[PDB]
Amino acid sequence: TEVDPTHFEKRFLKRIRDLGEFGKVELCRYDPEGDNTGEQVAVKSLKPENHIADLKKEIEILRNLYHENIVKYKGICTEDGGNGIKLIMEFLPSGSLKEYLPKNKNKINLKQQLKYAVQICKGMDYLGSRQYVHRDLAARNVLVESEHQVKIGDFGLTKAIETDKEYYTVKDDRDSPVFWYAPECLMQSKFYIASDVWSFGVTLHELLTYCDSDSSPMALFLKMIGPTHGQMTVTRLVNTLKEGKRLPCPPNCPDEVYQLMRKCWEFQPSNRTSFQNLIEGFEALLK
Ligand SMILES: CS(=O)(=O)NCc1nc2cnc3[nH]ccc3c2n1[C@@H]1C[C@H]2CC[C@@H]1C2
Repeated sequence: TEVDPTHFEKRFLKRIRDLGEFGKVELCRYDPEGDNTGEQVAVKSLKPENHIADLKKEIEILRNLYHENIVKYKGICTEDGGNGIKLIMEFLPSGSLKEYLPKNKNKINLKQQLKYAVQICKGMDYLGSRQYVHRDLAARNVLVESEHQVKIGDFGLTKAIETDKEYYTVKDDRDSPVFWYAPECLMQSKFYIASDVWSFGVTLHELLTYCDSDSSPMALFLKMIGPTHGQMTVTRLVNTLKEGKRLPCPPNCPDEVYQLMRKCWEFQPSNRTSFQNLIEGFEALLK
């Protein structure tokens, strides 16, 4: 009778709090000894409110990503009856950039922010080179490993780009993070690697504003276009982008950093900078 270190029994999984939420992520303590000494893990499960194939594809994607800036897969939790699966990941106590940055503003300077930018680009470049589109790159999905290290922590919308194709055609777009989305995603429901570059520029803007809610891309775009357009919000967002309007320069952000951000926001995907170029650009500012 052999031992699988990637197999977690649901009986020993004890919920502590919600980390995020068709899917939900919870902080759990895996306690097979039942004495509260067990390890804390992040557990992704389906909400009953079936998307089992989607979660299984996410698990298979994450199980085969090995990068310092990508959250670690720990294992799976399956029930003997064959009904359902849970994704088990490592837990990062500092949380995402959304929680970490407002709390550590005095500790985190521009140099450390640019190092996080490089790490996000590296994790994203590794993902892209493996023919994947992330589709949900935002600061809330960037986890803090330590003051010196960040990791992409959620892959719920990650899709494989088919061979001999430049993009993924989006069908389900109801819960799209529209304020992080490139015009081709909003207008044609097409997802390219360059669309993840656009989303990175938006995430870079959040990082430079220390994830303050009043300076969020949603709060800023709604001030630009109007906050009471309801079902017309996306069209008014697309027109604004078609006009060449973009998010403004963060306070105390030097122009050279802002210019790299603007290269992520070129209207045409082909005219946008790559993650390789972004990495080179930030590295040139760090030395
Ligand atoms: C509100 S909070 O809970 O303060 N911080 C959020 C958080 N913190 C996380 C810590 N470790 C994690 N391991 C895997 C995910 C994960 C964490 N998450 C979330 C679950 C996934 C969707 C948003 C991120 C990633």
